Amino acid sequence: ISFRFSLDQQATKNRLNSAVAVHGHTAEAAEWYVPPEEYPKSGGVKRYLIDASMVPLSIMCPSYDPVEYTHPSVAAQPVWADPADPRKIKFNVKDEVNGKVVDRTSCHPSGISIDSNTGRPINPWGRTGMTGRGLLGKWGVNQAADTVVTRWKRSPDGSILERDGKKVLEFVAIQRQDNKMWAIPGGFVDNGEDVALTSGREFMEEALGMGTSAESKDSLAALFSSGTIVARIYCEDPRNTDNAWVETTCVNFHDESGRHAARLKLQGGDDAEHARWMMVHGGLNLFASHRTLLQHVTSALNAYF
Amino acid sequence: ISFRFSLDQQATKNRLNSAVA
Amino acid sequence: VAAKTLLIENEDGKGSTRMEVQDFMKRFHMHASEDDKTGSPSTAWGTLRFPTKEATAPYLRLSVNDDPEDALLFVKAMLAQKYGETYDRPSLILSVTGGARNFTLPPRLETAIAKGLRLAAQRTNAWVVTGGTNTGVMKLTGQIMEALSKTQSHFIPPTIGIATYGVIIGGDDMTRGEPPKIGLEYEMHKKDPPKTTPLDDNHNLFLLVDDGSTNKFGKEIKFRAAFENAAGQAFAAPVVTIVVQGGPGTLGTALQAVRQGTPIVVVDGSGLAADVLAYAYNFMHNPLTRFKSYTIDDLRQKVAQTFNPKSSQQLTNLLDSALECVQDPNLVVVYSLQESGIDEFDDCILKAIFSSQGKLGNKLKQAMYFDQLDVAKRALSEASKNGQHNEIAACINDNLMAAMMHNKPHFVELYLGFDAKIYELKPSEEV
Amino acid sequence: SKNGQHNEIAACINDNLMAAMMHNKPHFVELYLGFDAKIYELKPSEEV
Ligand SMILES: Nc1ncnc2c1ncn2[C@@H]1O[C@H](COP(=O)(O)OP(=O)(O)OC[C@H]2O[C@@H](O)[C@H](O)[C@@H]2O)[C@@H](O)[C@H]1O
Ligand SMILES: Nc1ncnc2c1ncn2[C@@H]1O[C@H](COP(=O)(O)OP(=O)(O)OC[C@H]2O[C@@H](O)[C@H](O)[C@@H]2O)[C@@H](O)[C@H]1O
Ligand SMILES: [Mg+2]
Ligand SMILES: [Mg+2]
Ligand SMILES: [Mg+2]
Repeated sequence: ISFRFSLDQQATKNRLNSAVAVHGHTAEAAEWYVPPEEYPKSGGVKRYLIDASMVPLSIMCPSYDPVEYTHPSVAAQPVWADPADPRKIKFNVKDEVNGKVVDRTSCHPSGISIDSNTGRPINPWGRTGMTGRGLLGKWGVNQAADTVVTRWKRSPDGSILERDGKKVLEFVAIQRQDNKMWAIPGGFVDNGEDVALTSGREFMEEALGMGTSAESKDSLAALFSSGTIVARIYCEDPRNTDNAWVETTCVNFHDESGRHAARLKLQGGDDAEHARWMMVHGGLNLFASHRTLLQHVTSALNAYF
Repeated sequence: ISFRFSLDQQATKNRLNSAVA
Repeated sequence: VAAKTLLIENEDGKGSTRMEVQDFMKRFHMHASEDDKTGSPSTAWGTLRFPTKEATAPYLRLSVNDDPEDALLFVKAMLAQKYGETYDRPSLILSVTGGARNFTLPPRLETAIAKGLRLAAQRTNAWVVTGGTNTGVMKLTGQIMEALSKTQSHFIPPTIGIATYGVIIGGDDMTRGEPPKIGLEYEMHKKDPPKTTPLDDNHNLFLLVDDGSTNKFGKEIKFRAAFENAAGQAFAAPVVTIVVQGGPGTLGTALQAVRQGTPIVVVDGSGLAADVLAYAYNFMHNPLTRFKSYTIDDLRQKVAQTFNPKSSQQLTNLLDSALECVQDPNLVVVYSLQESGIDEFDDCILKAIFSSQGKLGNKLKQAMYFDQLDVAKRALSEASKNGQHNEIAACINDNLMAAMMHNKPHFVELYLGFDAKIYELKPSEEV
Repeated sequence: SKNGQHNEIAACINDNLMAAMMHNKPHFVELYLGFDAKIYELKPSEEV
């Protein structure tokens, strides 16, 4: 019955949308993002609330009065935080701060525009109702790298699990320390380093807890030798403000045989509590735009979603 | 089990190297 | 004819120390109102006498912030006082949860689940933890243990009922009075005004968990799961939750059970919520051909038709909780009553026990209780191939000892064939 | 039994059991009695 079903889906493979006849209107929603009112880890500080039909910069919106708030941790000036006065800094090109290269380029086609009064950058992806840097240490684009390590979801007999006529994937997910919601491992790019090292380093630190196995590590290197950058998109991250926003580069490490994935001893470390292998489907509730990232990896691998 | 394995490999089929980490 | 001092077991687990009842029971709190957090002393503990029942049942009204271990010592202190120091320790904790009112089922299916539960309970001397109220599957389980209680010579296995305080018609009666109440009449038929849910008369103990509210349910779910985990660690016994029918709180109960490491057995075809959980598990894990058409949309439709969440955010949270229950394939075992055989429910319970976290020898002892020679043989062969020789040799002697006590000759041949020296067997107590 | 519809089965189980008694089918009486058919709710075809 399994072979008959498999051959049946192996033989089966002017666009018009007639959904207006059923409902009686169109979709009329681009799925515009508005962050929640209470800023995380700020001790109850709330933004200035705006509706989802007023966010774009093409639209006028004369009643826009955002609040300027910067977190005490960011304001104490660590090594990974940019200076409080954003003057003389050049955006949209690779800029050298203390001899270390920082990307600073956004994937938005229009680019980043510089405010004349204060020199702070303005977010091209819409309004978020809040100025200042907030919890983010760098002005403008915070480049994040996400590591999606995937394997085919297999039964004990060795057969790959199949749902809706497509093969089912499985990815490593970590439970975040701050808000206890599951997410893809990843993090902000450190000074003087690129996305490859950052992605790999965050995966060992968070999912595996390495640092803070020789040949098996070499096996992991074999796992890390075949990665494809699937997307570079803007995050719908709740910590985003008008002067600091997260943009992610997603790196997919797929294990076709499943040998390298089976040698991982999952144990939560750094800013992660627990890590586990989790099935990909459309009803997943993950942090920021990780559902979009999982959609891109299943779209690229022709997997179920 | 052999046929299931054979069909499974018959259906499965920006280069970045992250081994430096 | 009332106890003044009690034997409370020490935290070391080596002996029991004698201490005053008011001294031990001072650590339990009550809430006078919803606003209150620190609370006031409870003073509502004792025994209730029910009509047509010879034995009396102890009751304790405790708070949500109270330690479940303390409640476990309290239960140990009653049993140690009543049955002596060498009372029969539980090798299985059987939690029966589900529908309080919506439990409607055909008699044959009910008879089959009841028969399997009765056999499992009588063979393993299990402690069955259900709800404290006089409705549905809890009342049915109470009837099963009522029939069970007119046998097994002296010892009767406890039927602990943990219920939220505030819904009980005799709540005013247990509040009014002095702290000790030995013989108190419980009137289930009395017309009490702001409450309508009575206690089951066949339950042997009662824990009424209070957080300050009237006519609100589900406040005792987390404490019940924590209490089962505490009991499981203390007596080294696996805890198995069974889901028959059930509402939204049964889903939350299953979520608590899977978060605390307790395995669950969902009886498919026995109800709505069970069908939703079984459907979710079969979609995520089952490799059979008939489950390949399962989708998130049909699951969402099932959640909407079953729970009736009204809003999309409620539906998203219920769907997320249902998908969170069946994330770990080891912790959920689905028994299909309407498809599989009549006598395979104990095999499903045993599969949940073996998939849980526990020592191999205790699981083999548990397998020996259910009379499943093939499961033990397969487990022994798998254990033999995977090395781990020190733990097998460390537990083979007590497993052999348990086999001698419980009259299982096939099991003695099995255990003796796997390098168990006959002269290294050790007694449980110290001479 | 799997497809629900409990009211119609309970409504017709009594006459089916009655027909089984008249036509001498003991295996069928065991079958019909096992599927929640109360023995004391059987009804005659005619009116007395
Ligand atoms: N530019 C920065 N902004 C904020 N915090 C930073 C920065 N650089 C370093 N940090 C430090 O890194 C710590 C958290 O480690 P990360 O792994 O970098 O943080 P995490 O939230 O896990 O990564 C960002 C996650 O958000 C998503 O938008 C994105 O996909 C990524 O997964 C923070 O406590 C902070 O001290
Ligand atoms: N423990 C209870 N006892 C009696 N009635 C209850 C209980 N819990 C809820 N009720 C009320 O009775 C109705 C029937 O409940 P169901 O929807 O059938 O099941 P559910 O609401 O999930 O109750 C499950 C509860 O039972 C216990 O097994 C378990 O502890 C769980 O809390 C519900 O609408 C509810 O208002
Ligand atoms: Mg991270
Ligand atoms: Mg980090
Ligand atoms: Mg990190």
